[PDB]
Amino acid sequence: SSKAASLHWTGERVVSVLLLGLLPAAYLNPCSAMDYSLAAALTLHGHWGIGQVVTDYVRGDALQKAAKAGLLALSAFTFAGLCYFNYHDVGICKAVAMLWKL
Amino acid sequence: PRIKKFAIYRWDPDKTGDKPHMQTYEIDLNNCGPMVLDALIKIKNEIDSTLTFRRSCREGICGSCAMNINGGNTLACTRRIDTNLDKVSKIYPLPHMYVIKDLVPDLSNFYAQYKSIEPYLKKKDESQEGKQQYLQSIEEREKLDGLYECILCACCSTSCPSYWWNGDKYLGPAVLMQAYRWMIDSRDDFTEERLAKLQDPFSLYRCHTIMNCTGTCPKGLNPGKAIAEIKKMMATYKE
Amino acid sequence: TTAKEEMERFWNKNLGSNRPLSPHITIYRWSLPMAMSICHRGTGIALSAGVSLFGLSALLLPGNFESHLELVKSLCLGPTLIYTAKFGIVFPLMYHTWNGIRHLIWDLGKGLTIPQLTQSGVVVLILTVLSSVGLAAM
Amino acid sequence: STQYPVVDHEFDAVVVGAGGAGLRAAFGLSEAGFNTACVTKLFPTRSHTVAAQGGINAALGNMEEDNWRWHFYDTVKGSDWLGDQDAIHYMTEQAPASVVELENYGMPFSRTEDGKIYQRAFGGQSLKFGKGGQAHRCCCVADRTGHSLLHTLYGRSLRYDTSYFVEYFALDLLMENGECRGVIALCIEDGSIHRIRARNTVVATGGYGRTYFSCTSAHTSTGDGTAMVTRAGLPCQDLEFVQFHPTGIYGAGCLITEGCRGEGGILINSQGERFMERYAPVAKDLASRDVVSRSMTLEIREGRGCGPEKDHVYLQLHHLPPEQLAVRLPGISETAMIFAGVDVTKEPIPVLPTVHYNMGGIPTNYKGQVLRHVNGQDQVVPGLYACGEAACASVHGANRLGANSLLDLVVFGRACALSIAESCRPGDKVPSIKPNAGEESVMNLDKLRFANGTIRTSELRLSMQKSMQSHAAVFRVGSVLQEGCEKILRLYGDLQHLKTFDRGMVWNTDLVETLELQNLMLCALQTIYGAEARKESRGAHAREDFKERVDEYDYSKPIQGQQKKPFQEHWRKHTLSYVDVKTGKVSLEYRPVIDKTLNEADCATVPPAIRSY
Ligand SMILES: *Cc1cc2c(cc1C)nc1c(=O)[nH]c(=O)nc-1n2C[C@H](O)[C@H](O)[C@H](O)COP(=O)(O)OP(=O)(O)OC[C@H]1O[C@@H](n2cnc3c(N)ncnc32)[C@H](O)[C@@H]1O
Ligand code: HEM
Ligand SMILES: CNC(=O)c1ccccc1I
Ligand code: SF4
Ligand code: F3S
Ligand code: FES
Repeated sequence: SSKAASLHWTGERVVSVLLLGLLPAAYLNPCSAMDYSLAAALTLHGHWGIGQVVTDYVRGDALQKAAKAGLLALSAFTFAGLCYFNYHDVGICKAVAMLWKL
Repeated sequence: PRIKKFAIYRWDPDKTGDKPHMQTYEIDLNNCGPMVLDALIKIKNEIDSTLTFRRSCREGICGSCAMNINGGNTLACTRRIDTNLDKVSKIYPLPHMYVIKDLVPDLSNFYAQYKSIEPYLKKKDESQEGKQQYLQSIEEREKLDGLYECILCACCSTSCPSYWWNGDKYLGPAVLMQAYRWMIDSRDDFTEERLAKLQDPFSLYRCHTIMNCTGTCPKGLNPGKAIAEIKKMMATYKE
Repeated sequence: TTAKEEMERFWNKNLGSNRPLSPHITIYRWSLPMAMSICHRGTGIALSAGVSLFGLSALLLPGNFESHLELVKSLCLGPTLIYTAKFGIVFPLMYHTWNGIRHLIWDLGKGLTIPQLTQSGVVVLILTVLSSVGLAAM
Repeated sequence: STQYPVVDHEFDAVVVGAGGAGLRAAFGLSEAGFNTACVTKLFPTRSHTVAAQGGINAALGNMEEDNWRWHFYDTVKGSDWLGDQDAIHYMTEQAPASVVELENYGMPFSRTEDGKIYQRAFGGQSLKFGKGGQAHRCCCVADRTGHSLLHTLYGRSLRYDTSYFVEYFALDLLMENGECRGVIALCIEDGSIHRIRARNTVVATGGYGRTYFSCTSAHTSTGDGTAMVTRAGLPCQDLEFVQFHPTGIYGAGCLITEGCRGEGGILINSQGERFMERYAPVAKDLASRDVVSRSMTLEIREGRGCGPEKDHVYLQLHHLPPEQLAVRLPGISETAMIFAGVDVTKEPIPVLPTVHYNMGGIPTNYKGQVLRHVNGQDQVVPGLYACGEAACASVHGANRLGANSLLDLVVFGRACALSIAESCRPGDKVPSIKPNAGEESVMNLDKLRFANGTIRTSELRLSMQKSMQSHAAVFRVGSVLQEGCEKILRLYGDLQHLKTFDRGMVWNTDLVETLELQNLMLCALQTIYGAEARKESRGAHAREDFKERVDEYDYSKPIQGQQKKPFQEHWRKHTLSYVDVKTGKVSLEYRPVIDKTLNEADCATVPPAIRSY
């Protein structure tokens, strides 16, 4: 008799207001610490976002599980991929900074 | 003399292989009442008696008209004909529904969804009912304004794209509003378990706040406002 | 006859019948509120598609980030043509950000009336255009 | 006939109708553990009681000291002594209980400073037996009392296992040897035919407002149950007694609530006069419905009409504070704007007397049992009940009081259910029906389905609607009634000359409305013939040849020093009406009004007196 659906919803809005917290917080004062938390929020908010589109349009239980798992993989690779970029390359902030200097 | 043309959706179930099409009817607006139903009844009585639709009150309180006039859902009996003769009126059955014949859809699923939320007052102690009038303050009663007035016309649920795609498992605005109507009714004892009933991905949470519902309502009621409000409670209720 | 039994019988009847489905998007009228929710999906979808591409290529493609930027410099840099790709990147991001705030404001219970939708919606659009022309200029 | 599939069903009880009456009777039977079917040609919520506005009378006394016995007096006084006082006792005695039951069901009644049900002033109701001044017992959910009534009733109906036949059109009663065994009905969806047999049958189909050209009632108010009883050979009572509501909008004829008048709304002529003060000085525009409209209709032929055609009258709300219209009368405030384009807060509504309610209907016990007329005496029809507007326990007699039919509904629906529960048990032998039985009703369906006549269904409907509107209006004369009679008879001759178009089984409304025409015609015939036969003016029925109230005595002077009249020399008696379906001839009889109450000690018989407001 859990409250798993409403906790999901409140979690979504949390990270939503948190990502909206980080976008200005990244331009003002960019650092190592900010790059990882941006990767966190970015892929998470993103993952749960696609989750909704999947549940809306992907009809039938057979395809529903596959899309979810397929998305889980695409997200897990996206997060780790950004964290790699953060440790072993320039980082999200400075990468944008360079892109805008062009 | 003023001739207005009407493009109406048609499908006979008893005709072999006759699929859906539009039929045009031409009406003189001088011998016809101002509303869209007045027209449908007029063509029924003078041009074609095969035209099939639901109607009862012609006052806008029964919810029988419930069709898609010129792009949106409303009640025919309460909507006035656009006096612009250069335009052609497009009349459709309510969006994303199985058509029985012409403008009559199968609302039985919708009805069943209303049935599942328990649209009646529930008390913990049922033993004392029928003998005393319950107490509700005038402030408490005003919470039901804009909520109780619903006429179950299904215009809003039938305008909701979430109801289009997931009408099987998504309850829709019409029904969701009524759950809220019973939630904030002071005399109701089952608030917590009425909310617990919505604890899944589809029942309530297919609303992405598209707000088509409130925009289409014939009664000026605000379904989305209630959905919004329902979600708030779902997040904040205890144990 | 419970509510759950009524529904199983509705779907059993209609799918097994030659009844057509009544047209929906093909006929339903375009309103600003609707068109702005559709765009919110697309921006959201497109934006994740970019974050996925950026992260996925950080794992698959050879060389560092600068290496890739020097390849951008090499493809005969357009003057204003660089301000375009910069605007095309930032336009959906800004739109989705502002409208996202609008969604959060609805999630609180505020501004959910037909007049308030037309206003707040129009405000978003103006805010998108201005912060899009603004950011690309930095 | 072998083209139609016949599906046979078995139940303990059938309720034909799903209005307030229908529902309350339908789940009343299920609460009491009967396997119950409810047949309805519309979805329950779409029924007419939805259109109900003003309220439901109960002597709860939340605004002042009240007594149900005072309610009683007013109702029999309203009925112009044609109301059967034993049913009027039962109904008022039961009201405070029956209304509380609805509020406990979850009806969102408007509220008082204390938090009790808000009651409103309504037409023809008084304290202290007519000498204590205006009473306030009209319980209300704003301007939408019936809508809320129906939805909470329907809300409740869902708790029980009642089997509903939604959008099924009942054709005829299943009659075998003067006993009723159920109904044969059409399934509108797949076009099939269903015999639903049961030990008891409740008719709750509501009235027949659609017999007229101008009526506040819905399109589907076609007296379908009334016709079935007519075809059964059983009598109908007081059908000539048709109530005109004073305040129907000049346009689509929709009902503006009498609640307007109680809340302080005033009726005005072309010269600005509050004309009701000239007519009824004491009760004013809050008088009886028969009396108020009578005065209105009269002002018009005198040149005091309000429109460009000088044919309507103004209902004014202009003077009342806007918040009062907002909380009390929002429902009419919208429909006034929708149809008449009026801002009640600024301008007065064009209103007009229009056909509204049918006090006559199906003869009934105070309990609910349908009566036939045998040897001048009352006799119960086995297995048959009737409640609400379709019925005639004659709790309203010659004129109905405001907010009294909604009570009627909920009170007798309930009574029908107890009266069945007390008489028998569920699981009792469901009486078996002939293999052929219902044959004739399908024969009729089929004939109309392939009709190839010269007169379109709607052309013959409009002919009747207009003819009743001009030959059986508020005022009538011998001449005009006679001319109406042989006109409605000519139209019943034309019933076999009609044209239909739709040959399909599925949702053939063409056919369904043609069945409704057959029903409406049988209703009209009895209404107009009984009206021509009644040579007196009582309540709604107003003759200009016989404007005197003709009772067994001259009750306008000291009783009992006087010669009593023979039964067939006065009109203080019920019109029972029959019709031979083959030729449409209306033969008609009479039965006496019940003067004694259920308990003289609790509720004294109110003798006839001078009736004025
Ligand atoms: C017209 C009107 C009447 C009215 C009113 C407002 C309007 C616009 N406001 C009232 C009020 O405020 N207070 C009050 O006391 N009365 C008021 N009235 C009158 C009142 O509403 C009616 O007397 C009463 O509501 C009638 O309801 P009832 O339950 O008796 O019947 P119904 O509501 O009309 O519904 C009839 C049902 O029967 C079914 N039916 C009919 N024929 C068939 C056949 N052929 N086969 C199967 N079913 C049938 C219908 O489907 C319907 O459900
Ligand atoms: C900080 C700025 C942002 C805010 C405030 C924000 C807010 C929101 C909100 C509230 C929703 C839910 C809308 C609904 O109720 O249906 C949403 C949807 C979504 N967001 Fe964001 N968002 C932001 C940025 C982003 C970014 C950068 C991405 C890219 C990864 C993204 C991806 C998505 C996706 C894929 C959806 C699902 C679309 C839908 O369901 O309609 N968002 N956003
Ligand atoms: C076209 N309408 C949709 O399908 C939609 C658009 C945006 C958000 C949610 C949805 I369910
Ligand atoms: S909220 Fe409005 S549109 Fe929705 S069912 Fe109720 S009356 Fe119809
Ligand atoms: S349109 Fe549908 S998704 Fe929403 S707020 Fe109304 S229910
Ligand atoms: S017909 Fe009753 S609402 Fe349109």
